[PDB]
Amino acid sequence: ETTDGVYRVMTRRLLGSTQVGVGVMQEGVFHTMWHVTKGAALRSGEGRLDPYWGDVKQDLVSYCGPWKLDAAWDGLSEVQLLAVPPGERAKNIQTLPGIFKTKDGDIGAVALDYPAGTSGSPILDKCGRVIGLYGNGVVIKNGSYVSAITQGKRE
Amino acid sequence: DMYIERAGDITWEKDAEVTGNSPRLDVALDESGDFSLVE
Ligand SMILES: Cc1nc(CNC(=O)c2[nH]c([C@H]3CCCNC3)nc2C)c[nH]1
Repeated sequence: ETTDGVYRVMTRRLLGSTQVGVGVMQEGVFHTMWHVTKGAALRSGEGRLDPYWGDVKQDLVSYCGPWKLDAAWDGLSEVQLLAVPPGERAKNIQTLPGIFKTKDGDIGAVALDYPAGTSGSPILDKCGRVIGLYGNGVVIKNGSYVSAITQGKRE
Repeated sequence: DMYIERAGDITWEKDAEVTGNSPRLDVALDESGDFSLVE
């Protein structure tokens, strides 16, 4: 299955079928977070997806080809997290992102808490363009989780 | 061995649940890809 869209990343290594993450299929390239697959190969029916590019610091990995997603948050408008939770149907959640201020620049951030297995879910702009992936963030003084809007670089 | 399953189309949905705040945080990013708070 190479149809464009959002996918669940599963494993039979543990008890039953366990959802470890989510990813985006676009232009024949599967995009997910590095911590979901650890760079391992993926199955899609009979077919095999082999890793092509990855980086532990960015926490991203692409399969079958280079990173294709290049849209960015405009720093003004609301966005939608298309959350794909384990055992639950895909759901769009609209939020206005916060900001991660770093020594290397500012990054958009979404203050939504979801199970670990939701990592890799796409964040979208009003045109439906993927501006980044959910799942690499931090736990604030509140106890709640805030994820960066993680986007790769398209060469 | 890992495998993928389609979960849907990537579209913006009008009238979706609007929630979540917008906090401005001072963070650091380490060599392992871990975000941490700077205070
Ligand atoms: C509380 C909560 N976390 C999420 C999404 N993130 C994770 O679960 C997570 N992040 C990481 C590291 C590993 C690579 C560097 N980034 C952070 N490991 C895991 C399991 C949703 N809700």
